[PDB]
Amino acid sequence: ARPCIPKSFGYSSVVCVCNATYCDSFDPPTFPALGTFSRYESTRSGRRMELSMGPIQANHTGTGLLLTLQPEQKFQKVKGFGGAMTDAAALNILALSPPAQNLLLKSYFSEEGIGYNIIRVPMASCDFSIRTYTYADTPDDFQLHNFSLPEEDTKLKIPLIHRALQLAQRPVSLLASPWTSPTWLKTNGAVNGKGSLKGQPGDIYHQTWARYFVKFLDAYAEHKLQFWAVTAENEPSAGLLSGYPFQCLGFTPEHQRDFIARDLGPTLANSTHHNVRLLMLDDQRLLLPHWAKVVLTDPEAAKYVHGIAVHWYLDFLAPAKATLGETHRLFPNTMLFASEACVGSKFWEQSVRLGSWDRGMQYSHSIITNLLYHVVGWTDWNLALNPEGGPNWVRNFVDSPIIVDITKDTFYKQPMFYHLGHFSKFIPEGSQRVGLVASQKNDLDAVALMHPDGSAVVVVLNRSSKDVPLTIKDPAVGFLETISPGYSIHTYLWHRQ
Amino acid sequence: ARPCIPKSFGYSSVVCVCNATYCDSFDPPTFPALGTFSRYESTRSGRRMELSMGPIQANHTGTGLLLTLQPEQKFQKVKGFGGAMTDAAALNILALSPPAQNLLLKSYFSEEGIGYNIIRVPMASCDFSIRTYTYADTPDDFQLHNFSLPEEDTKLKIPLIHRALQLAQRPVSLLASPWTSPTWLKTNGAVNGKGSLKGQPGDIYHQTWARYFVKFLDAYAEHKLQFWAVTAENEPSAGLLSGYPFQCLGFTPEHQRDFIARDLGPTLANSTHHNVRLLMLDDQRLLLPHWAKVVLTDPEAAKYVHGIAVHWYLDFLAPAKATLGETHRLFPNTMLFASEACVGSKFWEQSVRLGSWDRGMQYSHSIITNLLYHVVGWTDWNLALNPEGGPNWVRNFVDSPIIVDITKDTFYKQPMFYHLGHFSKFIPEGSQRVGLVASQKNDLDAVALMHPDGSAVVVVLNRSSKDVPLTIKDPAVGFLETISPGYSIHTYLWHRQ
Amino acid sequence: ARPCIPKSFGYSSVVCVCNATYCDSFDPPTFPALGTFSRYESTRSGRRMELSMGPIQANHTGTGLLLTLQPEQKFQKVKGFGGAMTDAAALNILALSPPAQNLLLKSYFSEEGIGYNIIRVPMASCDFSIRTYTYADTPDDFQLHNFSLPEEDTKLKIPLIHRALQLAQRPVSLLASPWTSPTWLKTNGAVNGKGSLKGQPGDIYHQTWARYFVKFLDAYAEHKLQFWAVTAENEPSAGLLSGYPFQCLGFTPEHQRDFIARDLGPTLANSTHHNVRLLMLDDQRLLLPHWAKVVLTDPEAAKYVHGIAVHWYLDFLAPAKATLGETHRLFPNTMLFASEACVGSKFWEQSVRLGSWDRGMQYSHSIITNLLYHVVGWTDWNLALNPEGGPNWVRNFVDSPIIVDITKDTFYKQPMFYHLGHFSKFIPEGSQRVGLVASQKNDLDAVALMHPDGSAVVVVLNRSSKDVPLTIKDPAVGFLETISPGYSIHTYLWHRQ
Amino acid sequence: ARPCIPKSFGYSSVVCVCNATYCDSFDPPTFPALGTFSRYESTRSGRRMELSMGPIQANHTGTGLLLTLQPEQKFQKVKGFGGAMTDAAALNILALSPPAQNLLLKSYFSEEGIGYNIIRVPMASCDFSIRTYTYADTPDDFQLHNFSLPEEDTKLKIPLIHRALQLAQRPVSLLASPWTSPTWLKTNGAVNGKGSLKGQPGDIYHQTWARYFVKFLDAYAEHKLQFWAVTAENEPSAGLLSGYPFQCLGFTPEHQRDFIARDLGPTLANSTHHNVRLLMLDDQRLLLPHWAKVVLTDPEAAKYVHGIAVHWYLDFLAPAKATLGETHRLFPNTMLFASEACVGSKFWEQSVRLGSWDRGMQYSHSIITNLLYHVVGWTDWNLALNPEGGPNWVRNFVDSPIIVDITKDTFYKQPMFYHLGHFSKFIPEGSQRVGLVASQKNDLDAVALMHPDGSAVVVVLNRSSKDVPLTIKDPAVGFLETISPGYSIHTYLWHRQ
Ligand SMILES: *[C@@H]1O[C@H](CO)[C@@H](O)[C@H](O)[C@H]1NC(C)=O
Ligand SMILES: *[C@@H]1O[C@H](CO)[C@@H](O)[C@H](O)[C@H]1NC(C)=O
Ligand SMILES: *[C@@H]1O[C@H](CO)[C@@H](O)[C@H](O)[C@H]1NC(C)=O
Ligand SMILES: *[C@@H]1O[C@H](CO)[C@@H](O)[C@H](O)[C@H]1NC(C)=O
Repeated sequence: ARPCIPKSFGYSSVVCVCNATYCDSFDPPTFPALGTFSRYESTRSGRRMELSMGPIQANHTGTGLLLTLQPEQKFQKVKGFGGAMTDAAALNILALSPPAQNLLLKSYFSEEGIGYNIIRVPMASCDFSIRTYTYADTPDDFQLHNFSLPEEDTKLKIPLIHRALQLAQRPVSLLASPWTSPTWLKTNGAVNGKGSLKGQPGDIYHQTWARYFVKFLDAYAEHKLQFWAVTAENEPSAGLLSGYPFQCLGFTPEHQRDFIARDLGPTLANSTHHNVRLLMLDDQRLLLPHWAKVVLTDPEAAKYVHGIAVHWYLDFLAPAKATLGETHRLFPNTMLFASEACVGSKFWEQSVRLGSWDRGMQYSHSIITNLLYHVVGWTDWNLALNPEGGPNWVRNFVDSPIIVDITKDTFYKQPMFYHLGHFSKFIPEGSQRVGLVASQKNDLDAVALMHPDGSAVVVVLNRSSKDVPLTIKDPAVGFLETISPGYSIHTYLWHRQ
Repeated sequence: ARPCIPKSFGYSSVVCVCNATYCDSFDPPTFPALGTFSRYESTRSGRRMELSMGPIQANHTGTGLLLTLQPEQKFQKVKGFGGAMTDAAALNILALSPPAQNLLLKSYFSEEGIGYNIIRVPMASCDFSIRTYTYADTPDDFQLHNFSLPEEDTKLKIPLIHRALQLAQRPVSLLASPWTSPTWLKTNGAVNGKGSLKGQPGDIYHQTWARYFVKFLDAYAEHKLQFWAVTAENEPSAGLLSGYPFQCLGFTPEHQRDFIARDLGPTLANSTHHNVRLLMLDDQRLLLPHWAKVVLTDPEAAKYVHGIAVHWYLDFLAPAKATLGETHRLFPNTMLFASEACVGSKFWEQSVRLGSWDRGMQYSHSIITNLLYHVVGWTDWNLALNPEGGPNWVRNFVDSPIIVDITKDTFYKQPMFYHLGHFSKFIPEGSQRVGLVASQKNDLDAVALMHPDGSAVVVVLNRSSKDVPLTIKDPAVGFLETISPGYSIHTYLWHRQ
Repeated sequence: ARPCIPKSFGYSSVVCVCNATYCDSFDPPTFPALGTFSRYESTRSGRRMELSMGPIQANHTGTGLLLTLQPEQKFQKVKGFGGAMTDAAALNILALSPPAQNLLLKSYFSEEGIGYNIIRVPMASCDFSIRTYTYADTPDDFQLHNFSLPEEDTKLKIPLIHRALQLAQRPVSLLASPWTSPTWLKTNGAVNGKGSLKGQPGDIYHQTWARYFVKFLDAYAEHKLQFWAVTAENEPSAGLLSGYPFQCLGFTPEHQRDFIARDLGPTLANSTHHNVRLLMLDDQRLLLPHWAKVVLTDPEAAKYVHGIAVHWYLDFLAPAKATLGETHRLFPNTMLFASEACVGSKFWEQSVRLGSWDRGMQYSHSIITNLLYHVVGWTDWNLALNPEGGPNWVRNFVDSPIIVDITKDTFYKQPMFYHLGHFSKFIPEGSQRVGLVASQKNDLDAVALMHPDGSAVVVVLNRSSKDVPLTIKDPAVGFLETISPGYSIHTYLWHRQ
Repeated sequence: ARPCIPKSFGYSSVVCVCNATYCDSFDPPTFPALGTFSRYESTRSGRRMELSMGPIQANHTGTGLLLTLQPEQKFQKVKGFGGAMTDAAALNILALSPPAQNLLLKSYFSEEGIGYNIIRVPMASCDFSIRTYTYADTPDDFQLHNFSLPEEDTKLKIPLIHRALQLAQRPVSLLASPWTSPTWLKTNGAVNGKGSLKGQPGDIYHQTWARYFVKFLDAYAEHKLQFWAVTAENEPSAGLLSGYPFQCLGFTPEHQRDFIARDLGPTLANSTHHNVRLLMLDDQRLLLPHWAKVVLTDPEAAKYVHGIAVHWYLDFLAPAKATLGETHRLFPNTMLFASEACVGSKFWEQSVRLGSWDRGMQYSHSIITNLLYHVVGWTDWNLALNPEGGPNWVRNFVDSPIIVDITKDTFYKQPMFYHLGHFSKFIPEGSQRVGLVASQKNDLDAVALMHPDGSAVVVVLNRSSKDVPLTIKDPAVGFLETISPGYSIHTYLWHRQ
């Protein structure tokens, strides 16, 4: 285990500086002895997932805030946590020297880092690309004779993905999403702008597009990568907007329904890759519950949909009950999954603010809200970006948890990285969210889950300046007496056994 | 043989549209009897290298500007003209269907095109690459047992160079230039930023860097490609600026001097590639004559140096006479060559302006000035780019004479292409610049050369809006009465006996 | 009446050009007998509030969509429509020659224009100012003896307001809103950023801030201007955001509640301006119903609150029903008013797009939705801006219905101007929204209101490209057969007896 | 004194943090006792104009670097040092609270700060404005009846200038420069773009423009401000450029000559402001000596020109002797003055790099070069900018020595501020540059001057990483034994008395 090397860039908190020979890391995980609890703490003042242990006590008196575990109120099971291997992310990582590359990948994927188990993979180019390309740019190639993976896949994304999986203990799940089809499949004949697939679901354009998903999976399988899921389209609402500046493909919910029922569903089902799941929407949660109803109340589309993917832009405000809550109500057996999140918009400030505690707080707050409304996973955007928040061919720069400084052969772990890690490190696939009731109103954000083995995990975030004394009660074991300092985040772990 | 198909994109002139089945081209060269001239004319208004013929007459009917050929005043011999096969150019060309690829290469390299006879080849990655790599990225490999060419060379660059040479009637000269060394030879262990070679001339690193040149030449020789020349480093002055964003290797003039004297010269001489020439500088002309004095005043460096390579980018900072003229005067036996003949984009303009007559004029004006100041040859930068000026892993700043639309299997030949061809097509290797005396002050840019066979060539560029009546006198033949239209460029050719 | 003189700037529609001697305008309003209707029509194709008349007859010949007036279903009464006299608007208007100023003011405020009857007036500086100032910048002046109006008020805003009121036949209501207090009343001692009032409700700082409102009203009353209403703070939620770039003053909903209960309410009540109304929130609708619940469920605050002001900017984040509808349901006797009825340029678009039909449609669509969810009035943002969307001391981000070119003594009336006028001109204060039942699902946006005198008004917006045949039934008069052209807005008016 | 409060933003050095109650400052200046020298030192490691004193010794032996004062080799006399009161500068300063504004203005203008005695004042708007305006925007107002100063002058620039002069003990010289004329005086009718004055020198457009200079001066005199000098036009070469993005007015050198001879010269001479001097050029030194020859070899223009104003963009490197030295040689009696300098540019790093030691070094290196080539004064660009390098209406952001953070009511003094102050504080108006010979080639930049009272000043900049032991010999007094630490700058002062 090595501790953070802090560096300030003049914002509210510090980054942790890594290079070819040094990066902060954890010792291997160990469970806390029965009758005791583990606490990991990060603070704006500079603590970074610092470990301590305390006793679980038999008794508690006093009128302080009490959060009581409700182990018999069981909600969703967790799919996992990760981020996106974009062209930008892969280019920045591979521009580091090999030992630094490995310390970066370890940070995210190893048990000695934060245990990511999801990687989102763009199907060809997006805004976080240095050029526009699809896998089938030969005009009118309906048989997809000229489908192929460029160097961006074979030389950047794919070798990094293999390395990530080799470092991970846990099985990693790959999720793919397209931004645009070939331009010759599109009404507007351009990668961006307003335009959808030509023709009507059922037809040659829609069939070719569905077979393009299959060719993609085939090509990745040639390189020994298999996918857990695909989305129907990244942000289908974007292709409905005039002058949309980067790669998109428009679908109304009805077009999405009919494409899935007529084309994508049957095509994937008839392929060797029929086990790959399909997620719909892959867009802002403001489009729910409407989009889910349109798609999922058609049994011919419904039978092909495993889940509903949501995005959020963190610089904007919620509210989750009406969108996430209502969708779960209507379709409780169709998982909700957060497939993309990012910060920076935003407007008076930079795309990358090195050391922003506030941006970290946005991540963990969003993650708790999502977990409180049935969401089974949360996936960050770009795994790594440069200090400008790119590259991005359209200059649509945003922040990332890891910022690579190629000229210095170094990378900075932002507070966002640790805010993410407080969840990803401590909530394996299979974990189930359970009840946690506050004895009184409070300023804390908290969530409780139980590991597949039975043990408990609680994350508590304090976005206020005031320290908050608190007790967590688990009837199986007793009381954890603790304090949540202002501008901190804690994860608590204990056996119930 | 086939005329330009014009298209406007809102700029001052048109591009010529080419695709898989059509591109503008020339008939094989054919020139008239003594007393007749051939004129090729391009105009902002849309003419593109249009041919006409007329008389050279015994009597003088013009009363305006006279330009008199003076074949007895003889200056430099021409090496030739070309452009760079960057990874970006190769990626763009290879994104066309094979028939379109061939029309693109014929446009540049055939006699039915503009007859390039020089190709500059980066040694591994530069900014116009989609990733960072070198030929020996495995560290501590001081004998370079692990030196190898990646796909960029073996799949993209080499095959296209082979195809270029097959199309050219004239022999093509290859010129190589490295941007960065393996980062384990560098002070800063990065591809970019402030950093030079580790240690000092003569040491293990400097000898390893020199051996890399030979390794490069060996590798290319295995692919049946031989080099005319190499430069000592691309823009060595860039690797001295902190945070320099592109691949670089810094050298002060004294470090270049000693590396040449102690390592590169001896190593090259000791190889089977001892015939390959060595050019120094390869940087902005503002660094002259200083850089030339530092290096060429040292006999142990100068015996290994064939010429001085210059870049045009910052030409606006330093006038030709004080730089090019003065260097020639001090070292009249060391040739000057423009190795990156790509001039500076205005800060508020896009990288690519399809159909910009201004950018074309800037090329021809700068070729004329260079010819008037002793320069023997030109390599343009990227032979082709996409409509964004890419791909470039850092940022697009520059235009290119051919722009490829990889969604429409089409490419566009810019005014730059035709301004370049007004020289490259009509000035073969071994042509000699001769005197051309203006009878009075004027605003045209003009230059005269004599082909090896004794025939004359004169280029006349009118950067003004106003038509200029013109007479050209050959004392051996008579008077050519003509008009240089506003915003035009003409190339006149004639037999002298 | 003088017709629109159209000009295109490359966007989907035209602007109307006005200058010192010419501007489009309407005849005095004149309406026909029972059995006849009047129709004003604007189209993307270029029609601008063009008038025609036709029959309402006994026989129903349409077989398509039917919209039936239901005058017995009665909803909210309208306060009115207007825009904001920012420093920027006043600077822009005052840069015209006096005859041009007058045509611009008549365009907005006369019956020969679009009949605005509301002006919102910033209390001191906001982003649309050329400098930061407040009315009491001299520190520790707790009795506000140094409170004064600068030239922005006395030379720019106030004479323009006087001229507006003199031009209007309808009584004009003034609404004031502050952005920041004097920085010495603030926790952070700055005009912007994260900061609130010092101390706690009831103290000297809070009392001084309340007194500032009264001092403002006194000052304006000295210039013979009286206010209809004030808002408690412009965008209180902005001043809780670290680094917020514009003038701001943060209030959580409880702090607003308590400031109103403890200070603002009692101070206004104790003054000679006790009749001026107080509106809460003045912020995004995503903050409702919560904000309304916090403030309005406290009788000590709620007794002082006349209505709830909303901004449209972030409307896309939260549907009308859940915010406006639910707030109405919970607090049906507290009026909803849109105090900054403005959006909100897509992140990749210019602040000003001269002739954008889309931006016009957004205004009319959002007026219609507001009217359908109980909203009683609208103030647009800046009355006029320059072509850069300025002046703004931070950053230009929004368009305006009138754009002034200060170099040509001209102003341009945008499609937004006409989409506003289709409501403002034909819905006087006291008009009541009534039912209008669609016979079948359709894509038009429509709303019916009844004038105080009992005559009918119906606005129909067609946001689609397709013509929609339409009948409108008035049970008292008969059937109006019409067509709503694609990309059109119509206002229909008729007598009902 | 109060010492610097250092803050790092991650760059090579620290900024000094000032706010309403604290700013670093000097004690009143005092003369070093005879037989002693004063030294002020700034270093990248963090020293900021730190004062020490040592002995002047009677001899010296050991052959390290010796700099010998040559007090009888006398060159130019110094006019002064200062910077630009742009709209951007003034809006930033006035957005700080009043006590912080005074500390900022003391930093620059007081003897307890760095002693600026020049302020450059734009005549109306430039790129560092938040809107475009001129003083006479009424079309075809040839009598300039509607000439007036807007708030940018009467409320921001003019009050700050008054306060600057009150703080200064040295007399301050004001310098005015226009960027554009009224658009109706211009061939292109727009504030930016390619365009010059309509008509021909002598005519009404040229006479009105000359009279505009006099009306500007009259209006400033109404406010009790007088000018030392005006320039003929900011950057005349910029208006010759198609698409130039911001305010400009093109003049060829011939046009400038003829405008001065026919219009500006006689008009100023005939006014009450005839004592105001006129500087020509006000543009990049690359335009010299050609522009000087064109203007100054015409006695009808020459009689009106007091000096030549030059600009530099410090991220570029022209040579100086060819430009400055040659112009001095041709026109030794026409002073050379540097009227604007700025850094960044450097696309790949930001406009503002808080704490950049490299950018400070660019300033001091430029000032020494200028002083070594006859230049009598050096004037920075914007006195203060925000952290983005604005406001700038065209987003042409750049760095500034003082960076205002309005949200924190604080300002940061950059290394540039100190590098400038090593000259401005210690080289009063009247100081004459004298000889200083190095005993051996070295990497130091050094310059020697004598104060009006006879005392000596020497600045030494070390841009290398290596400490350099150094002796300075003054025959009147002896030897100063010192060291120039790597990445330092020192000013040495001593009486010779
Ligand atoms: C990498 O970081 C470690 C720990 O801070 C440091 O001691 C070491 O020198 C660094 N290596 C570099 C900068 O090459
Ligand atoms: C290629 O260009 C030629 C000449 O314009 C044209 O006739 C042909 O249709 C083009 N090919 C395609 C597929 O557009
Ligand atoms: C004002 O506009 C009217 C209507 O287009 C036009 O006839 C008149 O010439 C305009 N005035 C000027 C000075 O352009
Ligand atoms: C101003 O600066 C000094 C830092 O040296 C500090 O002691 C003081 O608290 C600061 N004041 C404010 C208001 O931040």
